Amino acid sequence: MNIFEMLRIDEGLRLKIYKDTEGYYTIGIGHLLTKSPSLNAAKSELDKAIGRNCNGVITKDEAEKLFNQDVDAAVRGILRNAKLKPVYDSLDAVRRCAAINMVFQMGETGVAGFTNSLRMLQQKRWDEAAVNLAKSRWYNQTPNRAKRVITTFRTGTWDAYK
Repeated sequence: MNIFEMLRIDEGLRLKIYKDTEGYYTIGIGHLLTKSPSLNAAKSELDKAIGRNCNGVITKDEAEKLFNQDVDAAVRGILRNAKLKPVYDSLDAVRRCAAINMVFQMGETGVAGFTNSLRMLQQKRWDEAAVNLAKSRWYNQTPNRAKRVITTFRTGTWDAYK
């Protein structure tokens, strides 16, 4: 188990443009293309990302390459963020995967309201952090996935994915 397998489970793999849980055009392993309602805008973003004229369809190799870039971008964003980096560095490797998972799904902006949860995680108050993480739009809108990520923070194991 590693961050790539974890997010592959949570995001799936689709080779044609689809809509994510929020209704936004996406492709591959959860690669968000645009929040615009325009499919043409999504197709342009896809072509820019892949470097060829795709008309909404990619290969599995292309999906896996985008995914690697997206995971790396989430990590580097955490490491450049003065609020996220100290909490991330305080965590063990399994819990760091849960942190990347959240940033992948909601971005630095979406995690901005998790300040109290982050403090509890840095304090290693795992059950309290787990309860607090569930008091969120995130948990209410994607409960099965949030439950897996929260269990990973609570236990420091891969039990929710195994």
